[PDB]
Amino acid sequence: KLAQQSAGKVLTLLDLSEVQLDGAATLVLTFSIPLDPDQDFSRVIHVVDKKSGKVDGAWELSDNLKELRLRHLEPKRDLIVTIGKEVKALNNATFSKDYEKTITTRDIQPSVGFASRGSLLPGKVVEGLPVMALNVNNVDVNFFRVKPESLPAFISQWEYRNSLANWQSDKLLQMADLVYTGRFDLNPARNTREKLLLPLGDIKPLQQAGVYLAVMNQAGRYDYSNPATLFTLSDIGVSAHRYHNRLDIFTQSLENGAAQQGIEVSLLNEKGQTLTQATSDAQGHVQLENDKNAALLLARKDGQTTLLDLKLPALDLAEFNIAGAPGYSKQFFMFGPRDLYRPGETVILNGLLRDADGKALPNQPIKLDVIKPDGQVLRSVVSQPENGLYHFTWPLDSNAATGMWHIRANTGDNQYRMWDFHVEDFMPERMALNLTGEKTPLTPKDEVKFSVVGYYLYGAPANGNTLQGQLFLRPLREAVSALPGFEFGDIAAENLSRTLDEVQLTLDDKGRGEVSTESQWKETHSPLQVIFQGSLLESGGRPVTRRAEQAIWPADALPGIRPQFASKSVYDYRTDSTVKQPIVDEGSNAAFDIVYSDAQGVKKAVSGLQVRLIRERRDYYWNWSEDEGWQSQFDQKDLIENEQTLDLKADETGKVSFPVEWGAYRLEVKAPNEAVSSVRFWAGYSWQDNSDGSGAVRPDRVTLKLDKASYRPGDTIKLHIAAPTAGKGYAMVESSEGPLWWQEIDVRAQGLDLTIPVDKTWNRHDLYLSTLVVRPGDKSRSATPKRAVGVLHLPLGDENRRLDLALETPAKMRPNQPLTVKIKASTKNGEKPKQVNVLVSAVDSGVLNITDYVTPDPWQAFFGQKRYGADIYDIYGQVIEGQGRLAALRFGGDGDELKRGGKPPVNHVNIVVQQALPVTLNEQGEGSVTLPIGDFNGELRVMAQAWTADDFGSNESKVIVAAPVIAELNMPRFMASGDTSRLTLDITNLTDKPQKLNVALTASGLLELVSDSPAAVELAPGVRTTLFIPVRALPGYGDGEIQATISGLALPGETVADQHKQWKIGVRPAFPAQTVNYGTALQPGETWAIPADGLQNFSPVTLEGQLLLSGKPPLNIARYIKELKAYPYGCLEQTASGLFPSLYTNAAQLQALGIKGDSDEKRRASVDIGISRLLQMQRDNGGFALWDKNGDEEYWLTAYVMDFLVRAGEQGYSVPTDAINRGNERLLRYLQDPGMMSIPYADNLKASKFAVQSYAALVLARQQKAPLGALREIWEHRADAASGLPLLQLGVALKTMGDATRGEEAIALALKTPRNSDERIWLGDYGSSLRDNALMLSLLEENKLLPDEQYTLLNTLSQQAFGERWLSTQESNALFLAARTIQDLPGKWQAQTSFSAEQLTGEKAQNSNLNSDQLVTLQVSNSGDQPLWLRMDASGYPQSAPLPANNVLQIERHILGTDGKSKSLDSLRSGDLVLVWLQVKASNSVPDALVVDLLPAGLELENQNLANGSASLEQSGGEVQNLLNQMQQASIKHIEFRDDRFVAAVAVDEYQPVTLVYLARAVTPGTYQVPQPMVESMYVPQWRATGAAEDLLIVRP
Repeated sequence: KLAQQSAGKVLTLLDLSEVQLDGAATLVLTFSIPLDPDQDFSRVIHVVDKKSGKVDGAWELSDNLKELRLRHLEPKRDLIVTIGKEVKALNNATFSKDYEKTITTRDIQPSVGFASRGSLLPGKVVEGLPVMALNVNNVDVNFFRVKPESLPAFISQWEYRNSLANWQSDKLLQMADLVYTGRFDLNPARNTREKLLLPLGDIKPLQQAGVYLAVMNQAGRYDYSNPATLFTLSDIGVSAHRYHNRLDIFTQSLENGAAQQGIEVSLLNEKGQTLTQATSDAQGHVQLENDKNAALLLARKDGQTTLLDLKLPALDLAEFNIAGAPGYSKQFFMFGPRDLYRPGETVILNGLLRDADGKALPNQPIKLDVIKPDGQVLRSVVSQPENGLYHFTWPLDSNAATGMWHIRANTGDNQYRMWDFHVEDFMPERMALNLTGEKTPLTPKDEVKFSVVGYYLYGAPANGNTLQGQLFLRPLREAVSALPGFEFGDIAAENLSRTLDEVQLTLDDKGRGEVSTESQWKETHSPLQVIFQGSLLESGGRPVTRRAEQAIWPADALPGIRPQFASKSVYDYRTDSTVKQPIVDEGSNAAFDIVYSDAQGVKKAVSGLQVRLIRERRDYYWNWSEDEGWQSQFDQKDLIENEQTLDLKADETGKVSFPVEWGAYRLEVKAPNEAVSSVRFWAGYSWQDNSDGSGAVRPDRVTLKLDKASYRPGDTIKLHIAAPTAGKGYAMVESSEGPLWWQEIDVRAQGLDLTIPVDKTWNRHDLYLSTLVVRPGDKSRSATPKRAVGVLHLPLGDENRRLDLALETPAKMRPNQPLTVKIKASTKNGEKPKQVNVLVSAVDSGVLNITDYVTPDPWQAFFGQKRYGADIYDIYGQVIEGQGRLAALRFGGDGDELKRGGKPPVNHVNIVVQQALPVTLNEQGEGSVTLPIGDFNGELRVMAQAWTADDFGSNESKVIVAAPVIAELNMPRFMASGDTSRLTLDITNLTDKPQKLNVALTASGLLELVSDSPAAVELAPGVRTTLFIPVRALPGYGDGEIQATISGLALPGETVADQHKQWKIGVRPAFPAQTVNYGTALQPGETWAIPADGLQNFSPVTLEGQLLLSGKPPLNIARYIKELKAYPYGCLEQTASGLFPSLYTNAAQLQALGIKGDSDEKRRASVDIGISRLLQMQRDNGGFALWDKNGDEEYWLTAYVMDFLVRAGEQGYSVPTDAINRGNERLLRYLQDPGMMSIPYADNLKASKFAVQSYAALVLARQQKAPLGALREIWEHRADAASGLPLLQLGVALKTMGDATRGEEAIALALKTPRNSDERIWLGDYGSSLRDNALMLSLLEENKLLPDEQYTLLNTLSQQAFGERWLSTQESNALFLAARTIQDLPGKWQAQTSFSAEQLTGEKAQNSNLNSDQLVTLQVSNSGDQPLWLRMDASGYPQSAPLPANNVLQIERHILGTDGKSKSLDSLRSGDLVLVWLQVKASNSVPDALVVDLLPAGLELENQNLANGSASLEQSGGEVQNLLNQMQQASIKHIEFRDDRFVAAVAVDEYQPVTLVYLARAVTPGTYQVPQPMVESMYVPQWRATGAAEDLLIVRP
């Protein structure tokens, strides 16, 4: 037998060692060859203990006969093993001599303990209590019964403490009580572990229901692995599950699991009150309509009782696939072009409401709300369905916070439909980078290589710059662009996709670098590519990412396969993303196109091609694990099905047709040069994904199976129950509104196949099969779970409902050309696409890739799987854990670092996106859509949704776009007037042939070329060049632009127009605009004339003026309008004050003043976006803040914004109710609780609180929401007022509420209490005597109060208003309302102006515009018989810098080096870093100070806040560090880093001068004017300063 194989082999004792065979220690002798069984081993192999003598026990040969054994060794005993010479092997081999081994047995101490630390699953006393034992004759045990009142705590304490074996403690024992104790005798086999079972049936207390805790006494030398254990023991039980407002109890006897009738079930709450009660039916079911606050169930029958804690968590179902949408009711589809966005971008959204079955429903409004990341609403709108398609479209504010924005929707079911969409800004690049590869594909033997070239845009090499990147290897299935749809390479090939190495290198002085890697695929039979995702890091660490593919062809020509059959968009939950994959009907032939094309795309002749049709197969099998648990493993196997020998000819496309059975398939073809190419395709709709258990059996429970992948109401289901063990229970199709099937008893043995007839009325996708069974085993042999549950989704959505959309777009297209998209809806058998609607759109792939955005699928949106509608609960043993469902991963979240870096200084990035209006397909289902693509270079993803009534569809297709030639100008973001700049026009030739370009440069607007346009420009392929374009900015504010028209190109076989690019940039004058404001009343015969010296400074090109004339004193509303409009900064008060003129003016009224402006629709839209801008500033408490939502509340400004919002609501503009409500609550808080307010900068707190209370009283009184008692209490403290304005507002507030007497007293007192003239006294009301007189004037005229005083107040206000040189936005607004009050005041007048021959005349005030020529010689005489008031407001930009000056405020600027030494502005090199040092002082406190420092052009701001200490370098100290420390002490209210200026709101202290610091970098070479540093109080304009500055700044290359 075995002796033959062992023949000729010498016998040898290979080993002698103790091993733990079974539970026993065992001596083992391992011989080299098998032994003879017949021999008496006791005669030949002695074993003698040194003390106790010869050891008992016969030897036991191994089945392999090479291992002798001796069980039940004594612990820690010395042993002498004498092996005899005469021992015989099966081949009659024998030892040459006797051997004497010695061995000391391991010191194995006796052990005893419970088999487990415990479990919550109920058992029976007959089952006994398991106990592992080893060499232990006894074990004392102390039983305990936990107090039910302490039960919830004890078990909780049992949960986190059970990790260690000795979890028992006195604190735990005190919550329990002793019931029995005593020693249990044991007789395990000697030196052998055994699972003994402690009897429990003679213990009387154990007969009673309850949880129990056994605790072994640890006396003696015995080891104790598990001293304590827990076990529940109870009788009657209940099982149930709820569906929102409904629940279905199932009572049953625990002895058999059979359903019991007549049990009474009460619904107790947390208070224990009985909300309801019901008796079980014959099937034991007890339906009840309980919603939330369900707590306890109380079953009772024949004295038996059982409670169920509903408050306990529902049984975990993570192992089950219960995931899905929660829209069981009406389904509002919400979809858009992209989930990613930028601040200032126009978010777009589309909606499609449908029923649960996806059927059409009558049109209804839907309330959309735009939530912010803080959770506060931004805006709310009542969306409407035009032609059955909802379409939101709103513009994000530039200042809007970055984060996870979402737009909730309300269909009226009060279940909001969240729609998350990313909103993040991006920093502009500042370094060019290039990663050139090879055009011709590499051989597999060839080393991969890439050339890197990076350089600064301002004109320097990236010397020493870090370059970090990654190298990826990917299959090149689409190696031939000339033959789209064809696939190349073996799909069956393994390791075609893996990371190579992490590139990281330093560029040389030239900035050049190389990236090379050795080939690791020399034996490849398939095309491959090595992507190089490099990144050129800045000194600040910001990287310029770039990619560079490199084709790798195994041979000069390769086989290529195409699938003619359409790829239907099968859904997959594995990626939560519908995607089209190739497929074909079972039993049908599969066509395929075959080619032998090269890289050029021309087809080469070939013969002997090996076209095989491999048939893929898979076999699932479950597998338990420790670190992984149970898993759904599967084995794959390939089997050849058929073979063919194709012989392609030159310029020919072969067409094979292989018949197909079912399941996964793979068609391969092998070229003679060992090239291989293959394409997988599935014969069934039941597509399988990786790590997806399409058909496998999980341990225990019920692995339900369906005979069909999908079902219809006319279809009959046949579920296959397969419980591990026999047990009664139930099965049913549960739904969100409740179960379909009710009772359904089941008694599985080793599997059962019940038939399920689906009803026709089931128009829902939320249906879910469910099963339960329980084993009544008297003795729990091999453990085995008692309860078992099986949930499975039931498919129902028909395939026919899907539309076969078929987009047709070119694979490639030129930039600035209109892409065409052909639509073709269809369906099998039907082929009747009636009135189909399609919504074509296109988005850049580089935007969608950041979030891996999926094309929306309406079919999945409606017919897709819904989430489980029930919540399981039962007293049976708790589910293990299930470890949770498997989860996908990418690379985590993004967009956090930019927040750390601060807000970007207005990026110029171009986000390509398009969405054409929805179109109706014709009778053939054919359609077309033309999208006008702009100047863009990259892949462009096209997407298209389609819909009718119940039919739905979706499709997508890539469209590459590439320009023949690249042309990128590099210019400063802005240019000051008179500045010169050296532009650099980059030009790249990516074409394979040289070009002779002709660049006709041109300029327009406030810009002018210095040099003549360049002549011919030769350009070799792959070569970039840089034209130099000197330029100069024309004087005055406005826009400038540079056009370029490259000509030539000369592309064979393709006519094309010459390139046309344009570059527009702003032109802001280096100095602030100056104004003159004359005004006087003329007696008849008198003549006024403008002083000659008043216009000497203004440049004629920028100068402009206005001349008002009236028979009564006037106000120049046009000036207030122009000033409110001209203000740039976005703080709240300035925003509202700038919003009022838009609110009360109209295009006719505006044109009448001679002012030019936007159309009324655009104006109202500006009012809307402005209201959103105001809502952006709102605090969470409903208050408002001056600069940011996180800032301190501004009460008076809160009432101000409340006033503008209310009056805007009076104008019909929409505002959210929640904001007005919270703000009214804030004003009411201002009225009822004055003392909570905090106004630290106020000198007179009582006057401030009185002003806030009064203005809030007015804003509330206008809404009729102000209580009379609060107004009276405020009236009691009338003395507190420091101005008459609050008294007047309080008087209107009193008179409005019917307290006419106190209100009349207040209005009377208000005109008799002038505001203090001392500007130093800060009230915090943002007011002045001018603003107060104007606002009081408007308040008087609006309520028709005291007409006699209105005239004197008007004459005074008119006398004081015109003469001011500077005005706060608040004063400009109050003067605007005051002028609006008097715009139609009668007053005849005549005049004889110098600019007109005809006499002027008017029944009312008139404002004629004037040019500078009219202004220089202006002269107005009063030809009338009555006095003639006149005003003259001119403005313009000075030709030269005004002399530096100061009033209260003081400021000075000091340019510095990075090392902190002084640095002259002249002879500044390009790319130089500089540290600007602003310094501010004041003779008085200036809480509302604003520091403005306009940048000279050629200097560009670094977007870093030095106050936070962030900087390009921290290594420097001394001169720089103390400055940063001083900036740290500054009370900065706000800061900004605009392209043209540095801004910093601050609260200057008289004894603590401010020290502002900021980085800047020279970029573009040229001469530049240098703006003077400026600082000014925002509401006390007279307090202001402008310091000295150098005349020029000469940047150099």
